[PDB]
Amino acid sequence: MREIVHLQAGQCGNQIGAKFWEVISDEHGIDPTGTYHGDSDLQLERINVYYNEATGGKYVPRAVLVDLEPGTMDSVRSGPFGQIFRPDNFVFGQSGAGNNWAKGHYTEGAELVDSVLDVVRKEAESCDCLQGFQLTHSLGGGTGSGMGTLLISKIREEYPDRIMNTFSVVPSPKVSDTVVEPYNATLSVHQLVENTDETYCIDNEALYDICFRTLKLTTPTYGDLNHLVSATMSGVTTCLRFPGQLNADLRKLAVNMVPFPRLHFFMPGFAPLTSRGSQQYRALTVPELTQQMFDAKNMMAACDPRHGRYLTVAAVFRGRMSMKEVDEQMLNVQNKNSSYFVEWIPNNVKTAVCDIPPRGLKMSATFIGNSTAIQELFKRISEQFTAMFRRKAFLHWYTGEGMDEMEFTEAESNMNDLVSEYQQYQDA
Amino acid sequence: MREIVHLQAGQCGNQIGAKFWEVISDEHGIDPTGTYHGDSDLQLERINVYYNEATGGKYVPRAVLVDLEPGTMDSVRSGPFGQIFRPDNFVFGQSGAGNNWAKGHYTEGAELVDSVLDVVRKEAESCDCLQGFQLTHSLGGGTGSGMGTLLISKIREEYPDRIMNTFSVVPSPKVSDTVVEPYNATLSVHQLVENTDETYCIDNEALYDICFRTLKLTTPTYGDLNHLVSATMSGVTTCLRFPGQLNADLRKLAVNMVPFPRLHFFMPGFAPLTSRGSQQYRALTVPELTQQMFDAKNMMAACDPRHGRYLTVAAVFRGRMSMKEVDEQMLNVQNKNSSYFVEWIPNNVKTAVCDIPPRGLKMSATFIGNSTAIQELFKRISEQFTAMFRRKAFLHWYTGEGMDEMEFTEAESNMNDLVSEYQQYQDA
Amino acid sequence: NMKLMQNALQSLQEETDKKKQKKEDMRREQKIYYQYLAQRHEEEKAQEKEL
Amino acid sequence: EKTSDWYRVSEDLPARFNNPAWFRGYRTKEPPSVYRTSNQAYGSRAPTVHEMPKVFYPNSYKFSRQVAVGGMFQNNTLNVYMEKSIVTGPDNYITSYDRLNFHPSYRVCRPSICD
Amino acid sequence: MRECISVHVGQAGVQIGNACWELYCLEHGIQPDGQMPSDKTIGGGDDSFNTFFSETGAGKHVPRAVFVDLEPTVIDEVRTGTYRQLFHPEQLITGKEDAANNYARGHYTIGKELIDLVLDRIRKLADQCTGLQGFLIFHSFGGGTGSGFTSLLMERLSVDYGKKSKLEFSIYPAPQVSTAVVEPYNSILTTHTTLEHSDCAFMVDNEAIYDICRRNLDIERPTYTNLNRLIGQIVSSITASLRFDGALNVDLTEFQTNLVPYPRIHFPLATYAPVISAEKAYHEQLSVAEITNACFEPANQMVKCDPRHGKYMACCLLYRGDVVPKDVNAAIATIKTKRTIQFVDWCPTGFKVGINYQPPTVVPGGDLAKVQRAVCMLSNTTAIAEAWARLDHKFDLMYAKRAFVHWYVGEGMEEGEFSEAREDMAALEKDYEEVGMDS
Amino acid sequence: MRECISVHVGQAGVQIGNACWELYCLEHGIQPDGQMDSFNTFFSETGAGKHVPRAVFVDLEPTVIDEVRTGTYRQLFHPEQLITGKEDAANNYARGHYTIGKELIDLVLDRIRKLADQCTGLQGFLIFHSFGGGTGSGFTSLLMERLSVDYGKKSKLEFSIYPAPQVSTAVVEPYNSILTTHTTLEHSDCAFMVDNEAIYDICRRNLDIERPTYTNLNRLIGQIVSSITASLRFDGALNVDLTEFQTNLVPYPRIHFPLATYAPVISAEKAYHEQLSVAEITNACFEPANQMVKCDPRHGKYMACCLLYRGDVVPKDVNAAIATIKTKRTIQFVDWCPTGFKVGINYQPPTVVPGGDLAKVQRAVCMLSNTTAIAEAWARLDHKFDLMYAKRAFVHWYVGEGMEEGEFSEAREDMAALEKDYEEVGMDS
Ligand SMILES: Nc1nc2c(ncn2[C@@H]2O[C@H](COP(=O)(O)OP(=O)(O)OP(=O)(O)O)[C@@H](O)[C@H]2O)c(=O)[nH]1
Ligand SMILES: Nc1nc2c(ncn2[C@@H]2O[C@H](COP(=O)(O)OP(=O)(O)OP(=O)(O)O)[C@@H](O)[C@H]2O)c(=O)[nH]1
Ligand SMILES: Nc1nc2c(ncn2[C@@H]2O[C@H](COP(=O)(O)OP(=O)(O)O)[C@@H](O)[C@H]2O)c(=O)[nH]1
Ligand SMILES: Nc1nc2c(ncn2[C@@H]2O[C@H](COP(=O)(O)OP(=O)(O)O)[C@@H](O)[C@H]2O)c(=O)[nH]1
Ligand SMILES: [Mg+2]
Ligand SMILES: [Mg+2]
Repeated sequence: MREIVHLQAGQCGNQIGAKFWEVISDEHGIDPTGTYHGDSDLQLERINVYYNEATGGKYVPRAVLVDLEPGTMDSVRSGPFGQIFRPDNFVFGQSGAGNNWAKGHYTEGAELVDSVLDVVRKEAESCDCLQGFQLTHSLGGGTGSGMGTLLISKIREEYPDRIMNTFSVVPSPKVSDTVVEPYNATLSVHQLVENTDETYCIDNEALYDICFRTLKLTTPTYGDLNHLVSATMSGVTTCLRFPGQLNADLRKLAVNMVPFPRLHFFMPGFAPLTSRGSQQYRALTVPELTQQMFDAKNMMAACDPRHGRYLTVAAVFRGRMSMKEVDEQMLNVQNKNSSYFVEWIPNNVKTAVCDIPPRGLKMSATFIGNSTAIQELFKRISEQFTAMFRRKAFLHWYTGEGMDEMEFTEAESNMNDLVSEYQQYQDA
Repeated sequence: MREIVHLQAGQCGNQIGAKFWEVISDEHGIDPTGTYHGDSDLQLERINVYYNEATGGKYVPRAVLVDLEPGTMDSVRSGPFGQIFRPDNFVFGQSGAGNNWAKGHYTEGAELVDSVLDVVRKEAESCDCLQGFQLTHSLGGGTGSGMGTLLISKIREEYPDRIMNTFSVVPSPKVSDTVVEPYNATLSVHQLVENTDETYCIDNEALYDICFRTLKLTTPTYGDLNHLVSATMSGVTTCLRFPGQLNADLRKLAVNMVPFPRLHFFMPGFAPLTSRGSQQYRALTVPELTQQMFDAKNMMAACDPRHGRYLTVAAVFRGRMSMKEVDEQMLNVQNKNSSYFVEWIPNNVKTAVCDIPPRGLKMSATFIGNSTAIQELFKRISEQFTAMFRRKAFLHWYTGEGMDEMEFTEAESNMNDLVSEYQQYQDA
Repeated sequence: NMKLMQNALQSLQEETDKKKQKKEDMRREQKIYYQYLAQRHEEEKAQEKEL
Repeated sequence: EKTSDWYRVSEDLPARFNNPAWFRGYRTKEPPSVYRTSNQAYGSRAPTVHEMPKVFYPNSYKFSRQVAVGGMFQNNTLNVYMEKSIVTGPDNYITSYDRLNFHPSYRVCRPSICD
Repeated sequence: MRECISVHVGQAGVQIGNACWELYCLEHGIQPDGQMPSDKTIGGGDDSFNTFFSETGAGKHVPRAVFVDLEPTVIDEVRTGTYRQLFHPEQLITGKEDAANNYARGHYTIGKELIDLVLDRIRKLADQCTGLQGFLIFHSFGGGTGSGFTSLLMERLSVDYGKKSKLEFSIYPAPQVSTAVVEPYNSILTTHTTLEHSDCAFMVDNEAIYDICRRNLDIERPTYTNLNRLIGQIVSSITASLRFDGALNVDLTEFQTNLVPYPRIHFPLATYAPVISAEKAYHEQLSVAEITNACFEPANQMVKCDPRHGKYMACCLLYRGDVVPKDVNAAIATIKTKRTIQFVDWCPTGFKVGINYQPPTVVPGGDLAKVQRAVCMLSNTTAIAEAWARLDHKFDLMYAKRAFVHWYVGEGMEEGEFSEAREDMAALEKDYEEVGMDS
Repeated sequence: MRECISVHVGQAGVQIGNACWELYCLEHGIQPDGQMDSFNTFFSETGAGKHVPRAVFVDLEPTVIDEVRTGTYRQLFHPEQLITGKEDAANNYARGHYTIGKELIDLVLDRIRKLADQCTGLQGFLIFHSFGGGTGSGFTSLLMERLSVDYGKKSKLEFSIYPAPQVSTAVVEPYNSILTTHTTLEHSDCAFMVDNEAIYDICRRNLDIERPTYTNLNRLIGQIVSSITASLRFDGALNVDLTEFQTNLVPYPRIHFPLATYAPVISAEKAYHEQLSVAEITNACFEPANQMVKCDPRHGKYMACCLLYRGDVVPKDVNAAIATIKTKRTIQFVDWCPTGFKVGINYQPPTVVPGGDLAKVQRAVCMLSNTTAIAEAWARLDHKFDLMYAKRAFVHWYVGEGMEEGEFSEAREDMAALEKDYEEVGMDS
């Protein structure tokens, strides 16, 4: 009865989320026409966490896809699994954001936010009990970061006790692809620290080093980097849909993880990621899966967490495994390494197991780490914002429609403390 | 149960290292794809020491191959057996080594020391216990010296208890393969004394000695020179690996040989060697085997054993053989001459006899011998190095690398005391 | 685990087939286009002489 | 005269770019005269099989028009929603309020309203 | 839906529009007489011509363009040339007697009789179609109607439309290569409207195109047809992300905010990198990382100013063809590695990247080659400040002896407008100074 | 990883980059069309299976470009590397460096900056020019001056033709061949000298071909430059490179002067006899009475000896033949090098070229020794610069564009100090 709603935001979220429904529907066994043709029997037993019913026994996914340009909605509808979405559930404006966070927060997107919520109140009416919403956006552009934030602060106010979850493409340090990035990213963390229950840091530079050094690909396009994120969003909530031993839902992973209510910026990673030459050479055992979770390469955020202590650590294993090999292997991390762990929590590890593996693997995991190294990309974003704002480099494109300048030095007030809050909890 | 991780570096380290795990897998009986090809079940007991059980009946090298130059990687993958090797265990650099220790140890060792050490810490952490360790590398060439001896010190901080060891190659002291190799080899063994626990050194002058006058086999290549080592350096770890009557570890032979843990310089060589013309004339008895390690007709390394006394000797064996004429042969070589043996300490030997011989040979053996003859090759180096340090020519390469002229004089006094240490242990 | 192994090798075969196809057909089409250049060049030279 | 014969193609290219002989509107290669003006050199030759585009990625808009005809969705309905139940049963129906609404198990000792 | 309107002014701008509308017609399937040539053959997935054409009732596509001239002879080659059956005959607006190298004629006394026509014909075009990304006009500095009527068109078109974007394309005089003695008097005095009333004003010199042809290509003696074909491949690369979809696409709004720091620094450059003779394209590679290192070479710029003297404020990169996104990010960090390529102290990000799947098309009879890859590098640079330093010196040297003034002052122009233009460009030589030093 | 990107400067440089690239392009299977990964050392790749050798054909005389291009190998050496000047420099360091040399740096910057992107890891630069000609002494000089500022520590070795003391081709050539090496001791790593009199000596008495052209002397340099950089390209018994002997043959940053000698110079009348043993071919290296610089070593210092080998090589006879060199004392003993050798072994035997000059060869060895014999035979050119700088000859064409008379004695004191330090190195250590 515990079901969720999958909002998609911006143009980066529509590459993530359109690949998200080609992974879930692979798992639940749905054709592109929307009719069940699957193998096993408990596979559609919990189909109602995500999907919905229609006439004649056809299943439609539930979502709402927003954009400020109409080009992406035609691209999603012409996708491989693009037939199953309802045509009422697409909402889109007519004039693009133009990489302007202020246009996508005040003048170009606020006409649309009164029409997305009419879709959302129609999908949240149909529930038995909502577990929480879900959003996918990008912290680099205009229409993912502005209006995708304006969805959050209005959904949270009118659904206050649901477990809001997000997935964020944090901008890169220096290998970047927009001139006006730090105005776009520092103005979004100001409204993302106080309105989200969990938020994930997805570097686009740690998502290339995976695709060179542990997968050894040749031409890593965007078609598979959407897939690496879309295996983690399936991996966190496998405990929600499928049975097992020591299940842990979308909410019970939040309670164990965030010790103080401003420190909810995580860093994920997926455990068996093996090069296709070395598929013959990996050994399927539980300890070999664990050394990939805590390896510094499979961190998928922008900072190496050996520069500090983990605060709390998750591990959502999937498959068939003895749960003695689960609870012993996490202990051997906390004793071999001791200085890299916070010592006023006597056990830093939450575990979970479910019995239904991903399609085509024996077992898989999903690492979640609330490391204290995440202050580092908060300094590098803030240092590239206090150099622009010394002499007002690009400011007149944002100021001219109604944003005064004091909402920019208010942002670093709500940003330079959050650099410090990781430092006081770094030690003693 | 006991496991072994392997670190391996450079070009000459790879060519010795590609042959080693080719002839490791002969007695383990491993497919050139990697699956089981055991002919008996006593040959499949502690194959887990070197191989991880990859699934399918598969087995992989627990071995890390690094190189800073990809132009000698193809000499390894295109070998007769080079399909076992895992591609994640390959990591390759873009900048050339430059046939230099200082470039390879300070400059280009700096970038990739964390990349190798995190992978080696990845593979060694999954051990229930690491029994022994090795490295195959050279001293006459750059990154085999540079990256070879840098990384022994970096794991030395993290893993100080487990036993590391060195299979090294002195460059040829008769005909040079780099002109100024007292700068390369002596600046790399200066790191190596406190880096490692023990040192195995074979030289090519003892290798060309055998095929000329003793084996009666003209035209040996580096595949013939790699056949007097790659069964030798698997010939000391026998009784741990294949079960025997008198089984011994790798650490415990390194425990029983000495009362004083200061010095460690060995010389490996394989015992059952006679000419293919004399293959049927000269297979008589186990006294014929013992009359090869003792005699210097077998030269193990370039140093001649007849120069000085032996503080100890050690003679391991594989295969079922007698006991009373083991007792006879250590007595009859004592009575006729006692100049090899020290006249103070009477007991020297460590006779570990196994049950399992290799295929094709019935009475196998390996000799590791401690005496004062390693002094001789360093003494003409102390006639080589002082001829070239009094003028300081090639040091103009070495000023700009990142070091001064005071590491040169200090490191030679880290060796010239050891020459004095050997010569007063030899006396009295 | 073995059926995963054959799926891996199948993807290797598909990749090398596609690479050799792209190399072969695009070099042939380049040769075709360059013969077209030679023909048009000689026609324009004859036009110059006629004028 | 058939560009899939001469060149390989992506199989979704339209027939206009497939068959180049239909572009009949271009100039007809008149032999030169002295009174040959220079601005007339623009577009003086028809395209041939070599110049047709190999691939084509145009932006269709049929779905976007046929969805955004009229107006976007907006809720103008009366407030219709059932407050659901916490327990999972089709017979057991309790909410935050009305916690005593369930089928009573048949107690033998007394009627069920007496505890 | 996502359209643009191309307004052409003057003899230089019309002969750009003879080259553009040849090249957009080749990019779609459109014949020179309209007539989408599909004949009883089914097709699905189209409408990539809404950005520059209009499908009418008979099935005949008519583009959105007005052609404005004050000269009769230039436009009447179109009315009798091959494309006569394509333009609507009201949209080839023709003047009667020309400006004859005169700002004062083209802005005060001759364009008054004609401005009532063009602003009726533009409003007919825009009311017809839904959205409007922005106009893309074409003009030239060194002539009368190219800089007079253009200075009157832009003052009137920024009032009654406003918030819809504009672009601007220019022909800028050389240091050496000039065609008129009136050239400095009107390339100084045309900046009273291309500062206030233009959102981006691109800059193209005749001299570098005269030199980029002799060095990359095996061509000598290139005429004006070969200059028009190159600038047709810029406008068909800025707007290529509107029509043909891509992995990372920039609209006309997107690169406007990533490229001009302050609202008086809207004078970017442009370069086209894989320019190569069709014999030489057989030879080299022209990779994904080859053609981005060529954008910053001083031999292959567009205005003859040394790029190794200024500091680059912003760069927008417009890639075209089969480009992968990992190879782009390998290229950019290599440029920031080299320390002779200079970026301003308050801009560590640096770049904006766009990628389209459509390959750059070929033109028949064109000396450009067929290459799978292309890029058009937009940049705002401090080195263009040193490009007015050879035009202010050619203006006050003229003005002190008062040569060639009596034509302007007799046509409704006052002498207080000459020296007012000189201070308004000597002010801008400090705006490009004051944002140059470090903090 | 193995790539020696080059650049040609000169009529001499492009004639050598014709007739050494004969053997370079017959070592691989590129017929002169440019069509069909050892090739990736030199040849780039297009998309469509076509190549460009990573080289630039810079020269200011406009004849050598057309004459090279009108050969068989027309579209092989592709025409955009072909950098042509309008008027030649004509024995003038001032023309070739200052008044015409500054004109084409903007071209050479493109054509050497774009080549760096197309290799995996760039090894270094071998460069081609000559000393008795002005534009081959000037652009090479200014090339090193700009490039070692911009890049720096990349490998830089020179190919050139040095005036042997018997015969020469220009009058005042000890001027222009002694000014241009004020930058080869600064911005480059090593230097090759090959005088053509030392090839005219050998091309009669080791191949029985009287009357040899310079295009026949352009192929024994090919039979050097094959085995020198060919060890990079093919996995031998020990895969040796050129940064290797960049380190190994340089004891001081002043004395980088190796001596090149290749073993198989035998006729088809002589090929009925040589057994191609390692002993006889290493004798054909280390008996310098028949080698490629005309200086007898019997007053020189026998320091550093790199020996490269191609073909049917056995290490036991290599280590017997280098030991055989160490037996006899007529090659004597330098003090501070006890052994000072290098063995390099490569498994592609060299290619016999049609239109070539000798018969079937199985075995190859080439030697580069550092020896002070030609360092003390530098004194002949050093002493006979003075006999023409006693009387102020030819200076007027030089001095007009920037060869002022101070530099003419600056180079003199700079290069007298070089001999004064040669004498102290030749004083026993
Ligand atoms: N790049 C480029 N510039 C051109 C071209 N044709 C003309 N020009 C430029 O146009 C300038 C002349 O200005 P115009 O716009 O033609 O002014 P005009 O039409 O002569 O003015 P009137 O004679 O009064 O009609 C010359 O200086 C050229 O630089 C062309 O085809 N390409
Ligand atoms: N061995 C050999 N020597 C050459 C070759 N080409 C030119 N030379 C030598 O070069 C010397 C003069 O030629 P260059 O050095 O090119 O002088 P140049 O012709 O003035 O040079 P540029 O003016 O730059 O073209 C003569 O001594 C020749 O011996 C060649 O192909 N092989
Ligand atoms: N991970 C991922 N990132 C993408 C993809 N497509 C675009 N991006 C990122 O999105 C950022 C810019 O996004 P943008 O298009 O401006 O998002 P928008 O503002 O919502 O339109 C860039 O940093 C890209 O790295 C994708 O398919 N996957
Ligand atoms: N026994 C043996 N010696 C080798 C092998 N490869 C190289 N060597 C020796 O390594 C020494 C120097 O070789 P070099 O290539 O310069 O060392 P590297 O650069 O570290 O690989 C020489 O004495 C060679 O005899 C091999 O496969 N086996
Ligand atoms: Mg005009
Ligand atoms: Mg010349």
